[PDB]
Amino acid sequence: LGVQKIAPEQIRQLFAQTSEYHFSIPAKTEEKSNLNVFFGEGRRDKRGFVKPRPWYEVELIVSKDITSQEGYPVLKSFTVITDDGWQFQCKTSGDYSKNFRSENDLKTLGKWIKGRLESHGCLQNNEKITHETLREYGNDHFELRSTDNPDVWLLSFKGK
DNA sequence: CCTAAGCGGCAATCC
DNA sequence: GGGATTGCCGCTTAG
Repeated sequence: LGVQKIAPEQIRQLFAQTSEYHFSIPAKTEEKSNLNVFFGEGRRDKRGFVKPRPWYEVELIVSKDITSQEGYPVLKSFTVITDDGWQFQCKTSGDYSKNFRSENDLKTLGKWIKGRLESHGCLQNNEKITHETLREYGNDHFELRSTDNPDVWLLSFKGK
């Protein structure tokens, strides 16, 4: 839905700048959370009827060691511009403001992260993201960088 | 009245 | 019983 494509030249100009704030967010291989929300309990109502997590539903659970650092966007909404040229809204939420998610749709961040893993042939549908998934991809961290716009961050996840 | 999931927080764990 | 951290689950609210 609310996704925008940014031209490779506007991306070059944007990513050329230096960042006041920057964080290296681990791509965790936890099995019922983070990248692998798909393999956790679904959403169950009071009558016990459950609803499977979508494949692209993800979160980046960010440790306090990082969210407590100077400049981190705690409980803010903000624009994210990816290194491969996509723009969408993300939101930090939950206790310690640990949950890094795309806003209004959890799948958007998932389509970005997983769709990237899929394209490079490191991940196929309904598969767990493991150390070897990330090792084959060539990256196990997300770069969250600031721009001179307080509400726009750069998000990177380059592979091999 | 609903249903569905965005996102807030529960709870398992380790001190 | 308490706090501190964060996987993980499902409450609550907007549609």
